[PDB]
Amino acid sequence: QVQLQESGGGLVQPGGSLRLSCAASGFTFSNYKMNWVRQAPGKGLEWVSDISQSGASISYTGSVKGRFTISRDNAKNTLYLQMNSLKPEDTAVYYCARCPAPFTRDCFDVTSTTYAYRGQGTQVTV
Amino acid sequence: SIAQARKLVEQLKMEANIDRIKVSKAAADLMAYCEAHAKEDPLLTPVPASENPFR
Amino acid sequence: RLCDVLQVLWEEQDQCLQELSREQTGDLGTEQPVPGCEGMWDNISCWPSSVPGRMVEVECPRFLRMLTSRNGSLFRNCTQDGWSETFPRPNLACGVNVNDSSNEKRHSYLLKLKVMYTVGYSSSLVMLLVALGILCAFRRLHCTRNYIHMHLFVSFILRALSNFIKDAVLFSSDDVTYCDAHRAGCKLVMVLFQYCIMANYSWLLVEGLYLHTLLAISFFSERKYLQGFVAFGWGSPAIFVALWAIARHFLEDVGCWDINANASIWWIIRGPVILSILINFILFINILRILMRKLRTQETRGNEVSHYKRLARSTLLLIPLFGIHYIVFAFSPEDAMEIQLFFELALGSFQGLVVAVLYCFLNGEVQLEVQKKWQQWHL
Amino acid sequence: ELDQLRQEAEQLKNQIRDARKACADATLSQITNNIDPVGRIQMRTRRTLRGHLAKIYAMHWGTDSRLLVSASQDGKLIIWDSYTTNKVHAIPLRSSWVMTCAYAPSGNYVACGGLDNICSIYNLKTREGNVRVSRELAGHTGYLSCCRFLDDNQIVTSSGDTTCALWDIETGQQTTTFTGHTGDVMSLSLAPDTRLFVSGACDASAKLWDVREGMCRQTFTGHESDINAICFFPNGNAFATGSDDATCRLFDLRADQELMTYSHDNIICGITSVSFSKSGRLLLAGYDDFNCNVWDALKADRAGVLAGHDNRVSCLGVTDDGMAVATGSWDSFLKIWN
Amino acid sequence: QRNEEKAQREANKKIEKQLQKDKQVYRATHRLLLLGAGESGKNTIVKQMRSGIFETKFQVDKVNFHMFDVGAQRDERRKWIQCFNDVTAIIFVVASSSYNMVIREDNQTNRLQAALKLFDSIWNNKWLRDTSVILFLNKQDLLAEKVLAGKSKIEDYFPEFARYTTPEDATPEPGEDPRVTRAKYFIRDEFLRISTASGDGRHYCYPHFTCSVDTENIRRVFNDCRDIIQRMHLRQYELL
Amino acid sequence: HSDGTFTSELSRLREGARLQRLLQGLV
Repeated sequence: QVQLQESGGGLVQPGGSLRLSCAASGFTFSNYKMNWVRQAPGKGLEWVSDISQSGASISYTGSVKGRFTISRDNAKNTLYLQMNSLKPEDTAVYYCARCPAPFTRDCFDVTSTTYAYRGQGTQVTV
Repeated sequence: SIAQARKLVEQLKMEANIDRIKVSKAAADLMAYCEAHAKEDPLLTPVPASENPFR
Repeated sequence: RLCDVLQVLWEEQDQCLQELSREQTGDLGTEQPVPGCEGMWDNISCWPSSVPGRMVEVECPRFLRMLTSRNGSLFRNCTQDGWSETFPRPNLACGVNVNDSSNEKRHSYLLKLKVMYTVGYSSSLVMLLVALGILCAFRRLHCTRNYIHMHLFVSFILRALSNFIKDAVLFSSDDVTYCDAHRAGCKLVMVLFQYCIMANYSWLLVEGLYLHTLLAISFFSERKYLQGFVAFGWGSPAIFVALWAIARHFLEDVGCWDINANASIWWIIRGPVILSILINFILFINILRILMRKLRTQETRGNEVSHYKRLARSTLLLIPLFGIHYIVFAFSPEDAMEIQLFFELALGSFQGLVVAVLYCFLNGEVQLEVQKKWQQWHL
Repeated sequence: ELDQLRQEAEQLKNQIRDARKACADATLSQITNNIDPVGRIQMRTRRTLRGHLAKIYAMHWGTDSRLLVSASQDGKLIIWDSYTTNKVHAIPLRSSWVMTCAYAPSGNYVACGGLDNICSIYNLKTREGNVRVSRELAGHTGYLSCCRFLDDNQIVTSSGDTTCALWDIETGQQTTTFTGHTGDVMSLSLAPDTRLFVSGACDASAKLWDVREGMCRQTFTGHESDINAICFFPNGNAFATGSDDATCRLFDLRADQELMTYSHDNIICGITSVSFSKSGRLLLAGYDDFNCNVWDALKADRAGVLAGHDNRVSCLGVTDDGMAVATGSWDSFLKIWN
Repeated sequence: QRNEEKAQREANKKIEKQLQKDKQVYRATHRLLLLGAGESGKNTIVKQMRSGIFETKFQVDKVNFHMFDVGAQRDERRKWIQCFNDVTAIIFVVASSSYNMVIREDNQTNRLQAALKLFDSIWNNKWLRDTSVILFLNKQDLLAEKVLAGKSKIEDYFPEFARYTTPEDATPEPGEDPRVTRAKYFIRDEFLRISTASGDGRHYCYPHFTCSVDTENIRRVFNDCRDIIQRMHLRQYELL
Repeated sequence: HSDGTFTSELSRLREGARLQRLLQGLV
């Protein structure tokens, strides 16, 4: 059974720092590109960051660049998002999302409503 | 969703209430079935060219 | 003409054979300038047998009589007592005596080129028969690019086969085979030789036309005009050779049709072939300009060097498939016939092998399909 | 609350996971370790069916096993006589994006559907003698992924709308609707009795459905990615599944957990299709690498490889008699292997 | 019975004659997939050219083009998009002015970033690797209004824009401001970065600054499909 | 074409040789 459980979210002051962790089970974590997506209240899911299977290739959305860091540990099966210089616009539910298929360059549907391979999320408030 | 969660829980209760069998019994039955029909399997048991409609 | 002259001499000998029953026997004893004993119709052009025998009127053969500066002035007398026989070398000797050393080297140069072209056509034929089979054998390879290629390969095989048959019929022996034997057969093989050469030129142009239409004409992939291209490839040479044959039979019908004495009649074959070479050169240049436009609007800024290597590789692949090498000596002076015969025939004979290697042996798809089938054998 | 239901669902999930682990006394591999291995299996390409202009998406064998219907994205449905290679019928389709096709057990009717979101039924035995669409089923909100006739009047379908639905062909209306899956349903397979059916979706889960009841009796998990294919074992008590994770798993119904796993380090491509041989000893799987792997179902060994396609193998079918296997590919060709 | 065998042989030949006609009409037609978000302007572009999948038939100078729009399908495209692996080109329509946070457009903080992710997933898909994309940067009229007004700054959602300089091939429109040119060219350069990274010559990207009412949209697609067919014939001959 | 020119040139020469041998025979 594919399971992704987020943790580390909570209430922070503007300018504060959080570290979100996603624990993964039920699949080979190293074979899949991982993503962090977020749903701000009254808004649709938005892509925040992605990390390649090795961790070598990393991408971020323009709004969070230079304030957010994405890291993965293959042995721990864990995905991490370090959020620094947090702003009120960063208030959202954060969901770590696995890409659908392994070994594939493309990643589709991670921000889609009702995506199977996505965790229940962790609300972050600034 | 609260309606969806109240729907998923009710389904899990039904799946938990099923009666199972030992994997050894399940695996013995598959083996017995395969061994009962091995002669009748033309792919496991190739047949003469004369019998083959294809060749 | 060896045959016209030989006959003139045979006609002069039949003229001699008419007077053979001279009935002058018995006056050969009394001393005379000539007693009419002359009977060397073979040794002389013919024996006049005139009693005075002051000169032999025939002298050199009637066809060569105009060429020879003098007429007669030579007396041959078979007399114990009388005038003394005079031989041609002593009298005039025509011009045969002239060594005529000039052009002996050219006679040898052509014989050497024939061996070089024989190996070029043979090598091409062996590699083109193994290329036509690979393309025909695999269904995956079948496409309208392959079918056009298939007809080109066959046109080369006929060009290569025609030459070998022509050489055997005309140059096999020093004695003239087909001198009067099977003249209609020597002419028929010449007609096939002319058609097979022109068919290869027509197919080289069709290769240019198809690729040019694929690129220049927007969405030109009907696959319906393929029969029209096939009809042009075989039909257009047939019309030109037939008009040459009509003229060769109607006019300049001298011996076998091998020698092109009439320049105007030759232009019925040479002119269409030259035009095919000019057209294929222009299409080849236009295909390269279209290709560079694709090269320049790609790789972004790209690299001048990288674009030129793509251009150089694509130009080199096209030259064998269109026959662009025929442009170098087309419109050349007749003083560079020795270099042109060498470039077009000695090295040109190998163009059927180069085409086959580039578009089959080195074609990536062919390499993939041969490999996959060999893996099944390898299993 | 939503959290109380969530922790309650997690409680039930762990309870099911303990109950199923209490039945794992011995693996199917250990039980079958002492039987003779199948050994190398060599199947030659007897018939190659040519005529489709675009990629084949689906194929179904007739019950007689002498005929087969293929479905292609050139907008054509083709009926073939596998014994002569003769085409019996070529059916032009209203929508070119067909993703599935089905032959009726009677063989009187066939069915196709795709991105149109419609299951179209064609009659093959009209009084006029011309194949005509006889019923269009329009309820589904997403593409048609798979269909199978229970009989001439009943047919089950699966959609990208996350649901399956029994249909009454005469009324054109859904008798019952199965909505358990959360991802696009990709495949279904009817049990030999036809009382139950299994379905594979893009949620890495397979569901067992009671046709008359419309309820999901059992759910089976363990695939890492989307389930692309599913097929029942010929006795009706187990089924096999093929996923995008380059793995095939055999799931037992009474045991409620997968007995066997078919995988190899060299295979890193998803599976498109799975079928069993008549005895069930052999599991055939189509791959994205253009090759079909024949597996020993009992020992999870690769017995043989079918390698004759130049494009992704889209669908596989074994004849009812068990004499032949058909394979359909994106290369526009169907190959029959003995 | 030989009577059954000769009948089946005749039936097969009647079908083969019909399939030869079908091949001529199928191979002569160019199939297009139109992809776009709700607020891309694809629907207006479709309306100008003019069902679980919608189809539009239009012709350009004797050449038939068949265009397909999704219609009623779920937002998950990983399975359905594989069906369009044989289309001539995928016309992706992107609203250029959707870089800021807008509740109206899908309630999305960045619609352009979502369009960039979709484009990168389509360009890098194994099945779509040989399929060329015609990028339609639609809604350029609105982008000029937003960039000239200056209330919402692209650099807020695209920090690289602050260091961005308009290239030497800017080819600005008559009377166009430098600010609009730098904006639209940055928008185009974002997509070009994805396409240049993995194209490998198998497929090509054709960017175009478009508007929903532009009459040139049909001619642009014709020219792109003509260049795609040319490159596909060049590749077969190995001329590239 | 070159093949026709080559065949015309070698036939014309062979004949000028076959005529020269014939004159060598007669004289």
